[PDB]
Amino acid sequence: KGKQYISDVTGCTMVDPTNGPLPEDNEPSAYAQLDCVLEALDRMDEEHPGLFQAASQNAMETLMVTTVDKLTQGRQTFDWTVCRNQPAATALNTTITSFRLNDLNGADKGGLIPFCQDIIDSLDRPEMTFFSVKNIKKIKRIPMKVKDKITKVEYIKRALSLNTMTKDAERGKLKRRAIATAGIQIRGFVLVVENLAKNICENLEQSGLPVGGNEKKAKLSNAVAKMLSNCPPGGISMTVTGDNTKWNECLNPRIFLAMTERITRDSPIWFRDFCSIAPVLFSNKIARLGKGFMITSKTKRLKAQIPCPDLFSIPLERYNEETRAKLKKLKPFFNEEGTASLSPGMMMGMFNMLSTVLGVAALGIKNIGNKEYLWDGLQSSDDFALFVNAKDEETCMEGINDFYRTCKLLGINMSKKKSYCNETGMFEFTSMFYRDGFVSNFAMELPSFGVAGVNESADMAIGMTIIKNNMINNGMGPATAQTAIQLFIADYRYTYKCHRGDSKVEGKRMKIIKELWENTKGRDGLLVADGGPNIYNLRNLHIPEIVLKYNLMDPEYKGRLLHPQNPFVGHLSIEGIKEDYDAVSGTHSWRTKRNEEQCYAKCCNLFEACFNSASYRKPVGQHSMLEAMAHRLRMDARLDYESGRMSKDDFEKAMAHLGEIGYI
Amino acid sequence: MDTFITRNFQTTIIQKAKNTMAEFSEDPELQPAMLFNICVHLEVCYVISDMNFLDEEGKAYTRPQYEVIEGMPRTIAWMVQRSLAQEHGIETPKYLADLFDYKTKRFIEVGITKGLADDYFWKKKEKLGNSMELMIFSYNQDYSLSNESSLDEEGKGRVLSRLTELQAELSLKNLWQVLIGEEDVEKGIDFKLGQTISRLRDISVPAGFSNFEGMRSYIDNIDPKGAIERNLARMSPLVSVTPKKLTWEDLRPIGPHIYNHELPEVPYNAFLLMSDELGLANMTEGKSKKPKTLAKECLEKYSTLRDQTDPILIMKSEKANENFLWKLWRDCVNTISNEEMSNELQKTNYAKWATGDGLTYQKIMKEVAIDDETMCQEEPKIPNKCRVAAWVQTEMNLLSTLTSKRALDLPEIGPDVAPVEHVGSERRKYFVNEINYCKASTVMMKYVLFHTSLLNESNASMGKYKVIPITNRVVNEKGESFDMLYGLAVKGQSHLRGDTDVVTVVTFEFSSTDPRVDSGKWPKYTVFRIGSLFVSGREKSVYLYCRVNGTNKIQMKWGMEARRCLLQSMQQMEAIVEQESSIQGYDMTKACFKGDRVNSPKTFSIGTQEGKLVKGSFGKALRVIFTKCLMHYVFGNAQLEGFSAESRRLLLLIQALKDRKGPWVFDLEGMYSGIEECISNNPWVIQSAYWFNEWLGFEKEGSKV
Amino acid sequence: MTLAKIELLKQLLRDNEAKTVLKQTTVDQYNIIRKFNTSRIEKNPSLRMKWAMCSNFPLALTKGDMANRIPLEYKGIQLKTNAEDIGTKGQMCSIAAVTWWNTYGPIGDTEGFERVYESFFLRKMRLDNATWGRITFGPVERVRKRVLLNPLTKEMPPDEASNVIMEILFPKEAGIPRESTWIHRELIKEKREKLKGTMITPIVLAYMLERELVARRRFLPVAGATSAEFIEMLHCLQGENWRQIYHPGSRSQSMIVACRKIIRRSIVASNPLELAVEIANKTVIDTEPLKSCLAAIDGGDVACDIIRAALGLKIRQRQRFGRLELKRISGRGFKNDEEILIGNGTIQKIGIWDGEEEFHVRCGECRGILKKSKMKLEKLLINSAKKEDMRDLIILCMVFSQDTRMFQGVRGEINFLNRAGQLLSPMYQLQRYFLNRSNDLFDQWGYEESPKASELHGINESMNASDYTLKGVVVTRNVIDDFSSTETEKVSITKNLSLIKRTGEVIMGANDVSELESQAQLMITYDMGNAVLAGFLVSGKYDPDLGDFKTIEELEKLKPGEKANILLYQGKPVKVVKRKRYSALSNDISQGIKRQRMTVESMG
Ligand SMILES: [Mg+2]
Repeated sequence: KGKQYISDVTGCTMVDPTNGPLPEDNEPSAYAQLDCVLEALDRMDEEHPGLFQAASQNAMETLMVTTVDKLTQGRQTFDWTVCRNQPAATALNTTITSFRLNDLNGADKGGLIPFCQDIIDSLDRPEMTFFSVKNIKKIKRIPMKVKDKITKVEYIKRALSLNTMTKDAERGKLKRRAIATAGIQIRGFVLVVENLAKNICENLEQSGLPVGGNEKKAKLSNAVAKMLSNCPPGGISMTVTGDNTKWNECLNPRIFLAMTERITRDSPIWFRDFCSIAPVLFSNKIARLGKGFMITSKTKRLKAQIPCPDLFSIPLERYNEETRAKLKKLKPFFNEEGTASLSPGMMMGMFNMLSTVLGVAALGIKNIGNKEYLWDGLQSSDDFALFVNAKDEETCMEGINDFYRTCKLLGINMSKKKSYCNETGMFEFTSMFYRDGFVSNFAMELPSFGVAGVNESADMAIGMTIIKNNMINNGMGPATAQTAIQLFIADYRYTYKCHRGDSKVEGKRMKIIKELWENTKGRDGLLVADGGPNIYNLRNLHIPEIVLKYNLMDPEYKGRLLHPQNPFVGHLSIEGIKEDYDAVSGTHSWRTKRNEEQCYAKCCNLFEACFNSASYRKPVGQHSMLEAMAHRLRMDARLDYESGRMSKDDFEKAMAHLGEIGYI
Repeated sequence: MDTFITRNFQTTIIQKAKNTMAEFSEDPELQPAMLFNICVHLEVCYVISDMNFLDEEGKAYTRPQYEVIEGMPRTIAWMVQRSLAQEHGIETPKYLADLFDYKTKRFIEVGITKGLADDYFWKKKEKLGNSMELMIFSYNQDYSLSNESSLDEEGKGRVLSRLTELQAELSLKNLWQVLIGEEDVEKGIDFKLGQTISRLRDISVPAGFSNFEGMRSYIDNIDPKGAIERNLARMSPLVSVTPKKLTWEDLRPIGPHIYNHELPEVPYNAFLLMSDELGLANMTEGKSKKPKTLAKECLEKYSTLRDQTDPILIMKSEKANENFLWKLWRDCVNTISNEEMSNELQKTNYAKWATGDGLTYQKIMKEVAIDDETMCQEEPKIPNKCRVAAWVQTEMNLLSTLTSKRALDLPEIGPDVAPVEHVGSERRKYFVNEINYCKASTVMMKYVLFHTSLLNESNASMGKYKVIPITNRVVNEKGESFDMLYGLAVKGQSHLRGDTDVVTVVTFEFSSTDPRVDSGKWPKYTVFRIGSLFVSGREKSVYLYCRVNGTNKIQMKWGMEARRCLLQSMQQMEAIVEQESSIQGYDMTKACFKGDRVNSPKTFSIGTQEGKLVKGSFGKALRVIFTKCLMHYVFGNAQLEGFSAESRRLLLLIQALKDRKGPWVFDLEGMYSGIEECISNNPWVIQSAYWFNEWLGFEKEGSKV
Repeated sequence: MTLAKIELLKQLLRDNEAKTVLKQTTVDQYNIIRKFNTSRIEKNPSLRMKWAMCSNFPLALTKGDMANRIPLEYKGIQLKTNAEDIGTKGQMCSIAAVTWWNTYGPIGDTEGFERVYESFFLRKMRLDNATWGRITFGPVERVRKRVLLNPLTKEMPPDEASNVIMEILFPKEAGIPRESTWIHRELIKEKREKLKGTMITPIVLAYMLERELVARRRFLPVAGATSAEFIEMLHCLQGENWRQIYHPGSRSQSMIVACRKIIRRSIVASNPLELAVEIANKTVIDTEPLKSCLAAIDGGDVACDIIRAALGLKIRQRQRFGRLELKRISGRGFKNDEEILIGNGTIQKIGIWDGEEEFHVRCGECRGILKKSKMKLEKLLINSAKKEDMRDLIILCMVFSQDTRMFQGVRGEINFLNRAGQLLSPMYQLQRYFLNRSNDLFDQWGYEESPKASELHGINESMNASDYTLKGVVVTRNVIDDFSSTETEKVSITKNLSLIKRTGEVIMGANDVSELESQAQLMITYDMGNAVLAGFLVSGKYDPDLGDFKTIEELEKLKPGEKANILLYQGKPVKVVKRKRYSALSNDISQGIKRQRMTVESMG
């Protein structure tokens, strides 16, 4: 019911529900009025002096320091060069490489601002050259890099495009939904906007600093107690347990652009423009559609997948009724290249902090028309709980109705089927059930207590630390923790074929474990990986078993296990020692075999090998790595020659090689 | 940056730099880089002007040789410069100087830069001239001095080392690159918007705005006052929560269609038999052996059943080929009993069609599909709407009872010294005492082991057909360990690298229940009569239930994690005990389970008979909870998740009704429809709906009284 | 080994991509280059490990004399192999080989192992020597606080710890020792002594020392002892419905007393700010100036916060008022001057707050929420910790609220001073007057009907668990956790030592320091160690006239004043001069400031 037009930049069909007709029914509505959103944000600013300015300044200062490598953190990202989903590091380095071919060298400048500037610039280049994977049949399918080109419009579509899939392992829902991932072009801007939103929402008491562990219980208890105290004498306080489903489909990126503009009211124009790019790229987003439909004939026992670019090449009469109607309604927004323009709404997980800020702004109205009720609540990532204090149940229901209608004006829809109300003192929030001052969070599935699959020592340390952390945070009781220890030890013994030497189990490693069982006098000092007895209990979950058994180890067993020069340890395998678990180095500290990639890999491996410090702490310098490598190699060769560790011919060869490099 | 300045510069330098910035009306906070540069300049100047004095003869040695002029107000510095020039009879520089050298009686300008020292030296000389001497130092260990005797080695080296240390510290903090030299310090972080992004911004504004500049101005200038109130007044009154006070009468039975006797009875669809299971037992010393050898030995003990080669079909489901399934079973037996050690089936071609693998459609290129008018899209298959079945209640009754055999064994943990671990040990002892011997534990262990074997063999082999025994290790009260063989399975073409495609599994499982007793429970099973047994001197027929099923690697993995049911079944109980332990000081585990001097044992309402509710011990409720978790695992799918999630709301509403919290519902039929859309064919969901209706009736009666 | 290094460097240089990346990329940017990896980490780690452990040779063995000690096979089991490899050109091995090595193999030497891993052994010593008590199964009152997870040998900011570890483990790459090495010279030397004679990989030692030196703090619920010794064992001591008694087997107090003494000395004299900063930056605690540990901890005591504000440092924005810790929640309050008559009959002109406001209030072990309007207290909700804390919190909140009832409740006089003999503002005088006479405003405050509710219960004027509570005072049998969103916003300092926000609002007060004396546990003083590369000063560029560079031991042979060629940090060839004396930039800068100011004064 909004405004339908055609995007001149991309040619897609755009829909604008913002500032549209007010809803006339109880169906979901995206027609959020801008003036109402600005009213809510102005109220939020009034109740929190200088929170917007502080958050904007903090976000700007953190952005000035953030580097390009920060984009390597996250999950699978859309890669335009291959139009696929690839890890963040893969997509980032592919984009950096393909930008060099286009004379966009902002990545080499370090900081995130120049890289994002080059990302913005890339949208203007008349063409776009990159390296694409091409498979040749030589019969073997060999993939290689080919210098491919795409004109401007296709590149813009790829940059604005959002890859899609079906969310997996989403318990509590009968039917599935669509989860989406974005490319590298919007990653940095989204990062900055999310940092700004988090800075805002950590101060808000309704949302609170995003709480983890048992801070949720404290938040719920504080909210209930505060509301009950605020309740007038002889009045009634009612809690609404609310739940919005598909509430991100009625949230408009234009509204979020307005919120970003309002939040940064007093900031340099450069940061105001920088923070306005994620909403801009989300309002013009393109939704890549799955992998197509499959049509089969059973009189011929044939099947064939129809790629999405060819959805409408088949008469609609050859689809099932539901798919027929879906395609018939999708035709207006279908793009010839196999995508559908999706301007309104927002996919899950993109703007969580910003949406929470909007929800808290809705909560902070607290009243309508100076009526005899006050409402306040908690908001977090699509889940909200409301509390209304009034003088009777009728007035509380009037307040709840007013809150519902007000939320309709901001694009926030609450599920009437999933939301209910009762007297204050019993409710639920973020799958956490409060009742009479007792909170019963029982929706966090305890992670399967099995080996983390990194190596024996590290796996044992990780498992014990995980059990202890569960005890500390998730209210795990003593007996449950002990049973968790037992289950983890069972899984650990099963995975690594390390059963007690006195057991009757057989295997390749178990024969040697049995031998060690009797060849070793001190039997309680053996690590469990060596057939030793487990000695972990609640009290000693924070001390490595290598230390825990040091005094009981036999004189030779500790030496063998703790032999300073043993072959099962390599320096390059220590990168993951930190990420956090506390352990020790020993024969059980081995690594797994490996199942511009190799260029960077080998260059950095050599860099670390020459200087063992680069692995631990960032090196410092204002010169090429090659010259520093050459100089340190010269010093090493001279030291070896002086100390007799190297011969005259070896040093002569080293100097000849260095001159070949050109540093003599 | 301010942290860097504070850490690396004294408060005096910061104060002097701030004063200098204030004199020029430059805000240090808005231009931190300029403040840092001024601080560095002051530091280097003061360092240079140290340890240098003039003796009586006037020669430099270590009255000061150097007098600092930088760092004081503009007026005071100008007075100092003019007074020095007049006293020493030297021309007063037109530009304020930094230091003054009495030995040479000259004005010295100190500067710093990031680039080559020579370039900055030339620039400064051009800007100021030769009227004053020029010392320039650069961060790259290079410098330019007009006179080399002005500064000895020590001073220049010290300033160079300080600059290098500052550079390294800045590089560590990722601030050196952000840092900008004095030439560019009078700037910001430039970020210009292009053309395409500018246009996209222009075409992404709400209705009523022509460009983004108009939107920016509107948000910056106009103040909204009563916009929410203005819009609520003109909103239609049909937009409302429509609240309605909830009452016991409003609550009604869920899924009334489950009482419709026209619908078919719910069939048994669990992966393996649970209450009807039969396990051939072979007593062993405890030595662990390969599953193939265990199955071979168990079959060898029961040679009459193994050698049975004439099937007596009892009922073929709808389409299963009796010949295919029987020949596949015989192939399984022969493979298990062969002298080889590989478990792969020896046919590999008959098994291709017996399992139905060969009856798979052939992919064709999309073009032929487009041109072929007879290739359509298969209509979605909707789950059948079934009614309550009497076998789910029987399974619930049977699985939550103590047996003579326990299959649950867990590792040991270190001794207990603290009292807390002692109470944890006591709680664990009671829990495992009331859970070790229940049949649900044996069924759970069997499921876990079978799924582990399935996943291992799927990883090992993909394109061949393998035999996987359904095996368990079961220890009884006397401490005897039996190997229990519950049947065999043929795992077929697992051409599945992902975790969302079907892998065929044909399961042949021993059982003693007559399929004709409850014909409506086994419409998916082709069952033969393979023999008879004397369990305790009494004859019992031995049937073989055959069924073709499918799995996914994710299903096998999550089956491997059925053991967490145990955890789920203890946390709960622990909480209960904790509550009691909170009510009265001493630990209530002993009191809760079997009672004590001053507390009778805890009891829970477990079921009913003839419409009268029945109570049971804490252990019985424990077994019921464990069986509930096990059934949630066994019958878990989208339907069960949806039903549980949607019925949680009704449970909480009923709890609010019980406590007299005056609950309200904005719409009740929507919630009821959401709950009832998940009750189609899952046995556990339908039985849970029946149980929920029964409990709701009991709760209504309790509310009446 | 360097032979292989140069060979592989040449091999890399063979292709042009290596040549362009190596020369184009600097040393600093290498970090980014490190993160552009495959990112092909396993999706199912546990399952992949289970599958790998069944493979014949899943371990990547090293090449060396020790590795070859492992038999080719042992009693049928093929421990290792001689097969060639393409993925890494290495050798593979079986876990059975690890078991054999731990069973039959060369016994190594273990003498420095305990010293290297002394932290974990100290943890086990604390556990072993501890004594246990009894369990209280009743509900426990836990409080959310920031706590240190494990004990530390010494607490430094991350940068200081990183520098210290760099100094210890890597004698090379130690250019221009910062103002942190001579601070921890004893620590550096003891670490070097303990870590000499050990062949353990340097990166493992670096991470271990980082754990042992960098403070790890987290917001945890604690009940009772908050020292890291108890926090490490928190998983066993604490519980939602149980409690246990546990007895495990410094510079902070000295810093507190020093800061309080500095504040007391400065306040008495005019222009306290200048005197305070002079004493602060001229102070030392046995090895270091005050700006060595003040940055180590975020915030702290009120005196420490004031001193940090006087210096250049960041502090928490939490408000302090006597013994009350206040965190604002919402609302804008305007401080306007107003003339109010006190119950004594006198009239005082004081600043009153206009506008509703709310605070998370803490005092001792008591926490609560106070909502107050202008010249009135609206509501106060508190937990139940202890009688004294309840009384103090109630009195201080009533004083802060500036309710007219408190003003009417004044019966004595307000003319008190401090230990220095100074007249205080009416607010603090009223606070002291009410604290001294607790049963003064409570009697005339008024009573209210008990908070009829399931859990909200009232507290009488006697602090006993009885009905008929004070007007607006409610006690909730719940947990109130507060003090979130620590921004450390910018704070200005006035000449009177009273901290203020970005605007004119005042957060900290000079008198907020408690007038308590503790002497000092350390030696307060008012005015071979150090580190490697400490007697040399960078001067000039490479200057290839010296040819190759020289090592530290070679460097020490040179007499003072000789030029040497050194590699600074990750390369950076520079020329240095052996220092003939010991340098101190702070002393030189102070002398320069003194010369400048004495010049100006003499001219004046
Ligand atoms: Mg909810």
